Amino acid sequence: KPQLQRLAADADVDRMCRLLEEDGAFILKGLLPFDVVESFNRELDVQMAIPPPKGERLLADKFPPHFKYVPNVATTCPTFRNTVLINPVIHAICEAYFQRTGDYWLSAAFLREIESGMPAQPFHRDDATHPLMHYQPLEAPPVSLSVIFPLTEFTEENGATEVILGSHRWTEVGTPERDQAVLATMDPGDVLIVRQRVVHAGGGNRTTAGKPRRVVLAYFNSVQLTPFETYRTMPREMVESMTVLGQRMLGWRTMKPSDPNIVGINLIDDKRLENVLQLKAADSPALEVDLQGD
Amino acid sequence: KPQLQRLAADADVDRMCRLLEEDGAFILKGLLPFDVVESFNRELDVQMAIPPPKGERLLADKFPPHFKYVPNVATTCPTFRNTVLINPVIHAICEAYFQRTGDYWLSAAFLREIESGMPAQPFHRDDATHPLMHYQPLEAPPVSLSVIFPLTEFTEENGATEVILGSHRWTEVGTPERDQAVLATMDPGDVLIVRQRVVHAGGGNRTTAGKPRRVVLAYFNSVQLTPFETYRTMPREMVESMTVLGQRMLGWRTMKPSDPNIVGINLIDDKRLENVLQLKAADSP
Ligand SMILES: O=C(O)CCC(=O)C(=O)O
Ligand SMILES: [Cl-]
Ligand SMILES: [Co+2]
Ligand SMILES: [Co+2]
Ligand SMILES: [Fe+2]
Repeated sequence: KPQLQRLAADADVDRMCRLLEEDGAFILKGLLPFDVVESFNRELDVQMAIPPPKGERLLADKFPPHFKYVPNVATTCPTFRNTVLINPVIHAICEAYFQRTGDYWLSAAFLREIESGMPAQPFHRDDATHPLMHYQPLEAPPVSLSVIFPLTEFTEENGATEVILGSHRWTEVGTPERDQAVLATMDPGDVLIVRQRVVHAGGGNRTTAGKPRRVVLAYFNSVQLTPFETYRTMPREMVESMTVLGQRMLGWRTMKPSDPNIVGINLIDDKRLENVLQLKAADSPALEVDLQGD
Repeated sequence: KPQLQRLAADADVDRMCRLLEEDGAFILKGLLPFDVVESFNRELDVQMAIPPPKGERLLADKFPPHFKYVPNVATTCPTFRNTVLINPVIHAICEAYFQRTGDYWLSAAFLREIESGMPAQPFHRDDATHPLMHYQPLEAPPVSLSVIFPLTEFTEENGATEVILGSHRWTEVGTPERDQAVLATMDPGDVLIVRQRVVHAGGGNRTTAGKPRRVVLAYFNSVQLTPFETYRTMPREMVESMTVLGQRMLGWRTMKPSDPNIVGINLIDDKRLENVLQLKAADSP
């Protein structure tokens, strides 16, 4: 079977965009160096070690207590917020992918851990958080991109993501056979990029030695789509320590859907949100050198 | 020609919903009493009295200077924020209309004032703010509702909204004639309700001398769609003074698109936004 293509970080962006259109998915090999990955895993370990709260938890309360989940990792994991989330290759791909849609931002990024002995997910499309996506025709400009970070090894045995190449062109998911899919076997620091409507499934984890498979799932959506996670409660000091791009990803700035929206979105007082908030950013001084950068 | 149906404010919501699916629009007679209209007009006069600003204006700068415009009137006009925005008839309609898509909220509510001698808009559908709406099939759950508040009288001369009934079923706008439309002639306190995909046009204002025509346009959208105006800079005191319904409309609470979304949207820390913020509300201890 034709396999997922693995591309280095300096690969051609037009090529990556065409892989998304033809295959529906590809892998960035070794995008994140091992020390970034392990610093991220460490930050994630701290979050998972927090004791269970007494209050309501919207997703977690629907699952048994062994459910392993860290929501909105950008607020508790500085490595994701300051390094992974603003990676320039990821954003080069997003800008090409979202060219017909306009601006994009982060809808969600969260950890899942899949224990030994777990079965494989059913094949599905990622059209449930924003159900209107189910009715978008294939020809419409895409409004969502799934970006998948393996934080342990993904192998055939521990449940590497199953992707059915070309399936974004299918009318319905139906009930595909597992052998129609190819495996996104990867090393931590690789990244899997999956186009909207592509049929896929988590592979579960069929190892028996008790080693979980860890994954962070990020959804970059058209700014027309409401973020699943709202980063509005971040403290100002944390927000201002981010770059402009990171503030844009986390909903703190006015954004621009494609024409025929000629104005923008996420604004107030007919002004940009960042101006009403007088928001500073870490790389403002580099983006405005001679004071005439408009 | 069939005209826009005028309904008493206490008409049956099943009748309103049927008019939206057959005609695509209808008028509510005297929904807002005179004191509400007058209170609202007072508050909008204070905003109109603000001098032209010294900086960028994202919307207004795209248009000629005879553009009169007050953005996000919920943050400056208490009568809209705590009375009009939470009108139980509007919301009865919204709940019925959005039943297939789930929760809705306020994408924008703003004032426009149309001067004498202004030409009509071309016929259009309101699918420009969220361009993805252009590609949704007719049969898909609607994600947007237009709610139009005349704040002066709407007459044939001063540019009452032109609405083409049943045109939500057209595959495209085409090149329709003005006589295919009917006029939303109204008195202050009435409300015009327009379904997604309905071809319509602002009438401009072809009076020759007279007070400008004044209208507040409110867009209620599925909570799946990012609000055009963000109300997140409202003071905590102002937010907590509102009802739960008001806070939900202005984006301060976790909301719920229809299944298969089984968790919600606009949340954080796997908790409701209002619980993370410890938000009080007027009608909620
Ligand atoms: O990565 C996996 O194992 C499943 C990923 C997935 O289902 C998704 O990104 O929607
Ligand atoms: Cl703060
Ligand atoms: Co999925
Ligand atoms: Co319009
Ligand atoms: Fe004619």
